[PDB]
Amino acid sequence: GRDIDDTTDAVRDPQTLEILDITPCSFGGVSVITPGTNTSNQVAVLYQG
Amino acid sequence: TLVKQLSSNFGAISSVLNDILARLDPPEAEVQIDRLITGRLQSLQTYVTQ
Ligand SMILES: *[C@@H]1O[C@H](CO)[C@@H](O)[C@H](O)[C@H]1NC(C)=O
Ligand SMILES: *[C@@H]1O[C@H](CO)[C@@H](O)[C@H](O)[C@H]1NC(C)=O
Repeated sequence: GRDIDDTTDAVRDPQTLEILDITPCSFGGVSVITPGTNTSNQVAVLYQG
Repeated sequence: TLVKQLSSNFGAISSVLNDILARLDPPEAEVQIDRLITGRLQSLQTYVTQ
């Protein structure tokens, strides 16, 4: 099974013949929040999506 | 266009690096890997310039 982007998205089970969906996981660029360094050393961490 | 380009041969022996790794030894798969990486870098550069 393929989508518009020529990428597989659903594969039928060769064992018991069922339709199974697949989906990629865990995408994101780590970002860090800080109020500068002069007056603090405590930061906040953000994960993208 | 980028996604479609991703699955090109780029003058190599196959379009999936998983097959290339399992087909032969690393000394004879590094050439194909290098060709793939050059092609994909070219495509990415063109996309970003556009
Ligand atoms: C797959 O093999 C199992 C084990 O015998 C069987 O129960 C099942 O019906 C089989 N499914 C098929 C042949 O589609
Ligand atoms: C940090 O803040 C203090 C308090 O105003 C100031 O005196 C100092 O110049 C600041 N240093 C920097 C590097 O911003």
